[PDB]
Amino acid sequence: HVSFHVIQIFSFVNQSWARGQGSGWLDELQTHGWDSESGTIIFLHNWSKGNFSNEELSDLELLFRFYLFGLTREIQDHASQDYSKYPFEVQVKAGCELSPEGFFQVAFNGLDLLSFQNTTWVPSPGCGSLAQSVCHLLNHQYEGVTETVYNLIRSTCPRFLLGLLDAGKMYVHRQVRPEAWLSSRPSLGSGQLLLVCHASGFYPKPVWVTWMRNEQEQLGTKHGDILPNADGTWYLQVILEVASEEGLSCRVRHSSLGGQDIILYWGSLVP
Amino acid sequence: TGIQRTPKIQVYSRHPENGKSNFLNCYVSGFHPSDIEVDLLKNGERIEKVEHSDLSFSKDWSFYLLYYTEFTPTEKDEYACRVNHVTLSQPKIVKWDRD
Ligand SMILES: *[C@@H]1O[C@H](CO)[C@@H](O)[C@H](O)[C@H]1NC(C)=O
Ligand SMILES: *[C@@H]1O[C@H](CO)[C@@H](O)[C@H](O)[C@H]1NC(C)=O
Ligand SMILES: CCCCCCCCCCCC
Ligand code: NA
Repeated sequence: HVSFHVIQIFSFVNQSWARGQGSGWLDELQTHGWDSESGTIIFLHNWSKGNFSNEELSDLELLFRFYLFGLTREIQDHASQDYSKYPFEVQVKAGCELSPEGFFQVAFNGLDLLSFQNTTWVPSPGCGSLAQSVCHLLNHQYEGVTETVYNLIRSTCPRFLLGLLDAGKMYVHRQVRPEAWLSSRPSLGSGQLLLVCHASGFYPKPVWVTWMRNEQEQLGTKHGDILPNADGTWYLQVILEVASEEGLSCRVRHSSLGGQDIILYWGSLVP
Repeated sequence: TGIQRTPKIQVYSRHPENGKSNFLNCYVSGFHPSDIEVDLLKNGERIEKVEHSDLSFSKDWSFYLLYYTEFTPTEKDEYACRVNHVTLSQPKIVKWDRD
């Protein structure tokens, strides 16, 4: 369950224009950012350092800077031959989930290109010609890289992620109670209204917003995506269409609420 | 040889009152490529000084961003989110509903 990883976006527009951007993630929780231009790590939280020495993190920040620039440099060098393959986007996802497992997934135009398996760069089974070409150079031509990538995902990432979890102890395990309300909205139908039940500003993400027609829980409502808020909390809304005045309620179940669940009554009940 | 996805715009508020300060959230999901133009609107005028997420992508490599501005709603005010992308033939205005 405990997964730390970095993400990279390499946008290649034309012969000259090409940029790179990264982030440091602890599952859905962003822990780090990358100053694309300057080549400087952004520590989002107090605990983003984890346990790592600044002499360490600086050397890491440095290696990242060289790579973030070099990958673009080396990519635009190969792309200098076929100015037709422009534009395109490279995507990188690499880290570990703690025995501990490390990883390095690469995508091209938002489709898996290659992976890092043991010490072998392995093409995603599909586009052979581009992957097989890249993979070759990675496996037999850029000499330092493979051992470094191996080390980062298997030695550094687990050492770091362990530190980061003991670092963010209070923040990563915090419980934020939801702010829940009801709402009316004209539906497309004659004598039909929508019943929006909201549950906002809650953390951790696992939540259960349900609409009840008196006694039974009603499947057949419009459940939304559990969406993000700038603060870090989550938001959900479940819509229930009702005909011109139909005694119903909304039960909201969150990890935070102490064995209890919020109940929200819309209008009158008639037992 | 790649993918092109249209953005999925979703508009909501950080809290539920007129005159009482809130936050308007515009969440743009699963799009390909990253080149996107997300705008926030107050009665159709492009809202300036509006902070956003660092670009990230879902398991399936489709991108996403959360857009937000500290706002104060009133009865006569209309808030929406305008997104334009290469997959979109013309911008997509998505109205923030209330009531
Ligand atoms: C490259 O693309 C950028 C847009 O990102 C544009 O401003 C620039 O003029 C383009 N340059 C060339 C030489 O095509
Ligand atoms: C991983 O590759 C190395 C060679 O680089 C080899 O010695 C080792 O046995 C391989 N292990 C697995 C699990 O493939
Ligand atoms: C021009 C074709 C795209 C090349 C993508 C390179 C991705 C390899 C990532 C590993 C480098 C350390
Ligand atoms: Na090597």
